[PDB]
Amino acid sequence: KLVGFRFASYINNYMVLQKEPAGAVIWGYGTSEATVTVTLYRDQETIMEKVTSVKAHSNSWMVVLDPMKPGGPYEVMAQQTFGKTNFTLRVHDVLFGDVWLCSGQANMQMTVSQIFNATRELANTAAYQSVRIFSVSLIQAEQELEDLAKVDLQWAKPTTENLGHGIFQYMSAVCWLFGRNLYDTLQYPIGLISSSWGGTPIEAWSSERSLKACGVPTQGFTQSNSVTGPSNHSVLWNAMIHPLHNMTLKGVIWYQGESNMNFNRDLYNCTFPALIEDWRQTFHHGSQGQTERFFPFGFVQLSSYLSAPSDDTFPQIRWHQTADFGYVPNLRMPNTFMAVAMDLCDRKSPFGSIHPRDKQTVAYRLHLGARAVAYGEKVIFQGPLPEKMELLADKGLLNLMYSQEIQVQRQDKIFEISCCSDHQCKWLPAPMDAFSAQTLTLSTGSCHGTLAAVRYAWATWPCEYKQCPIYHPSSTLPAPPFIAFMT
Ligand SMILES: *[C@@H]1O[C@H](CO)[C@@H](O[C@@H]2O[C@H](CO)[C@@H](O)[C@H](O)[C@H]2NC(C)=O)[C@H](O)[C@H]1NC(C)=O
Ligand SMILES: *[C@@H]1O[C@H](CO)[C@@H](O[C@@H]2O[C@H](CO)[C@@H](O)[C@H](O)[C@H]2NC(C)=O)[C@H](O)[C@H]1NC(C)=O
Ligand SMILES: *[C@@H]1O[C@H](CO)[C@@H](O)[C@H](O)[C@H]1NC(C)=O
Ligand SMILES: *[C@@H]1O[C@H](CO)[C@@H](O)[C@H](O)[C@H]1NC(C)=O
Repeated sequence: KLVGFRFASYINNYMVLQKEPAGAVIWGYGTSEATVTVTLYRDQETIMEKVTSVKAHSNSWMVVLDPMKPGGPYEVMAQQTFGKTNFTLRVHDVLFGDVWLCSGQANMQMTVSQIFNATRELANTAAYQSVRIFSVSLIQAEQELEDLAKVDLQWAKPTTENLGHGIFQYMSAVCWLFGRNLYDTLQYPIGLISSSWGGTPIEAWSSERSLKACGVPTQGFTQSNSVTGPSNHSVLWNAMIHPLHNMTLKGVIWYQGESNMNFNRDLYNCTFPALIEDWRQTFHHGSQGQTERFFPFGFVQLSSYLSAPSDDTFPQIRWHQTADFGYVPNLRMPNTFMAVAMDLCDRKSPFGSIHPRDKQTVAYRLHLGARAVAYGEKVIFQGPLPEKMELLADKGLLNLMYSQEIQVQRQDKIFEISCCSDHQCKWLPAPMDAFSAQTLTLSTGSCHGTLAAVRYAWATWPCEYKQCPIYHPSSTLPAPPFIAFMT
């Protein structure tokens, strides 16, 4: 921070810069009015050169490289010329590829040394040396920071030691496994930046713009059993996300929401879509338009934990994570994709059931959505959801017609119906009565009243591991939870 001429903190040896059609932003600090020349080299050969100057009343400089085909290695040099003085900066083993930012709370923070099969996962790096990794230090700030205050893991080739460095240290398992899966598909460099902090609500990760857009109340005394990390508005946006916003990138994956179970829960269907839109706007502008204005944003629908049976804050958050549609992308969440995780539970996790150890399936399901939404591939990435319902009240039956094929295991409490009688509505279990390839028939005979709604898997812990009642027969994806109201 005392060195006058330097790169921004996202720039280092071994990094990945965003590939074509975007141009990669390179920025740093230097002496006011100095000229800065940025050169991309392949050893001694000049690939491209960009020239700029440090603005007269600020001490930063920025260039945008021409778009690059993925691959490498390259070296980036920056030279500051100021009068008769010459200072140079150099980073090597630079690759061009897709840069993904991974963020959220503790289930993004959980590292490869904490997951199932860790020994073998930590050893599987030789084929993935072009999946480069980076982890942001846990820092909060009361104002937006221009540059990261601290980096835990600077850009690196993956090794046993840095993938599994410590419990909730680095490297994020969901992030790593997502990138590894993407590398299998894309076969060009992937950069992974993890920026997460356990026990944090979405308000900490939101700029003031998205909070204002949602009418979020002014902060009071926020800390509780479920909010254990920084909870002041925007303090993690300020320090751990905003400093990256000028860096060109491909997309974001996100795993957060547990700490909103009792913190502006009823606003999460606003604050999460608003965060996505605000990060998009801010990163698009910061990167001089190079990051896509609607860059793909993927997220994990909350998994389960062993809660009180009556607690339905997690089901509410899961619904709000989809802006109350049940699926993404949707009208309020364009170019988003979701991994369902409620069936990826872990009764015996040494980190608590709130921190389940199967991150492999989470990253697999995320990478399906990325392939479809971020890369345009015709790959199934959504689980079966009803597209219409037919109530046969005289027969005591409710037909659910699904838009995909279903594989169904008998489970007479996973569906519930809202039965309104005697001036009250109660949720009653709805047994499964009959099955066809895309139609499930529920029995409603226990409802001696009017049927107002139906819901599925509306519980904090709806099933045992990979034993939810409804899956697609071959995509491996579970039916997502939902609620649907009768006309
Ligand atoms: C444990 O981790 C290892 C390493 O990732 C897995 O073995 C790899 O499995 C993939 C399939 O996902 C193969 O494509 C690779 O060739 C394997 N690599 C190595 C080095 O063996 C193994 O499948 C994992 N097992 C469990 C139960 O998670
Ligand atoms: C990172 O992006 C921000 C925008 O989000 C840049 O700030 C803008 O800079 C332009 C050009 O100097 C000004 O006209 C705008 O008023 C600035 N906007 C804001 C909101 O500050 C910022 O300069 C970028 N960082 C670097 C190093 O260039
Ligand atoms: C959060 O803001 C409150 C109220 O302004 C203040 O007491 C404190 O400085 C902040 N907390 C932390 C941990 O920074
Ligand atoms: C968010 O959910 C709450 C609680 O169900 C509801 O009252 C509100 O209308 C929802 N808002 C949006 C924008 O979906």
